Amino acid sequence: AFKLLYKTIEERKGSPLPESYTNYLFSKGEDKILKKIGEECAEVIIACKNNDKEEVVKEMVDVFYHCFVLLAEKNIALEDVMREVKERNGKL
Amino acid sequence: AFKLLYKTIEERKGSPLPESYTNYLFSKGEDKILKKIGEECAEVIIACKNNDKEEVVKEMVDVFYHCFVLLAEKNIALEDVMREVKERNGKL
Amino acid sequence: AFKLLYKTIEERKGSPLPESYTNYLFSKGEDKILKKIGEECAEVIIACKNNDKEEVVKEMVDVFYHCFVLLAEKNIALEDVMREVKERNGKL
Amino acid sequence: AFKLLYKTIEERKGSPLPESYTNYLFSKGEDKILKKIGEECAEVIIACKNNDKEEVVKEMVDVFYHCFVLLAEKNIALEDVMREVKERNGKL
Repeated sequence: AFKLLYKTIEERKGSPLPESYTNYLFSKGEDKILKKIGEECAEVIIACKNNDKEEVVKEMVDVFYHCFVLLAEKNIALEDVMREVKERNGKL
Repeated sequence: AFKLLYKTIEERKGSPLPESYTNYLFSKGEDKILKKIGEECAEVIIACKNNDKEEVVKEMVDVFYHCFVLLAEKNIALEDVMREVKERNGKL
Repeated sequence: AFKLLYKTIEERKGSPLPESYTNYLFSKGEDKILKKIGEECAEVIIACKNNDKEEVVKEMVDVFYHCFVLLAEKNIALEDVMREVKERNGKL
Repeated sequence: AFKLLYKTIEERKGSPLPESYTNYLFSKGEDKILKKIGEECAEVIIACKNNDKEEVVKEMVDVFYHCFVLLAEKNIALEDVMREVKERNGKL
């Protein structure tokens, strides 16, 4: 599912649809995506303190979506992230 | 891999090892985890602006790890997150 | 000047003008202001890494403005902050 | 008081005392300070949601202190910030 989301974001980078939010992000670039990540992270904290589980899930996925858009924008392969996740898993 | 990481974090919540970082987080609770997420998010922004890909990957995975620890702490099932990811995928 | 800014924000809390941004913040409440602070903090980081001094100043003042709005909203006296600043000054 | 804090931080940049936290920040540089600002910002959010006024004040001043350290580090004059605060005041 995470791989599916990443692939979809990658497909938008090659076949741009100005109407789409992902393309809007790619056009505005790195700084726009980073601002979104910071904003979304604050939203996760606020949602968590409000004990709103549905909102925590929406905002956390929002953070993940923007992180993936950022990866694609900086040309960082998803597998590099997955390797790190596996390495981190082993440590634990 | 993401599921593997989550399961491992869940296993630590039931079988505590005070020596482990994950248990340290569960003992300090919600507020400690949230602070980590905010700090890590800032580190992702800084790393991205420094154009340090390796660091972006480490910090992003760091953000994901703490988000998963937070899910376990708030008793939010991983599948709830995955459902949201799939729904988000469909929209795109 | 910081005191002037705070006083002005306080005056808006008592004499609401729906057209104003400050009143918009008070009406939406705590969670809206906090989201703004997180977003603005991310903008400060981004601006600083871009080496854009003018932007750093605008965003930093933005952070300060929202922190003062937050103080007024939570009914925290400015002098309490100033006492802390002075105490911090002495430590240094 | 804010000017006093800034002046004190400036004095530390010229007469370094490795034992001091301010000099520790200047030595580690921009990225360390920015990380602190992000972390502190999260702490302000968490403290505010906890309704802990004393903590909100400590963390907010912490954010201000690190912003001033950042100004000194980037060689941004305090009056530039004050000009912006006054301009912002007039707009209101």
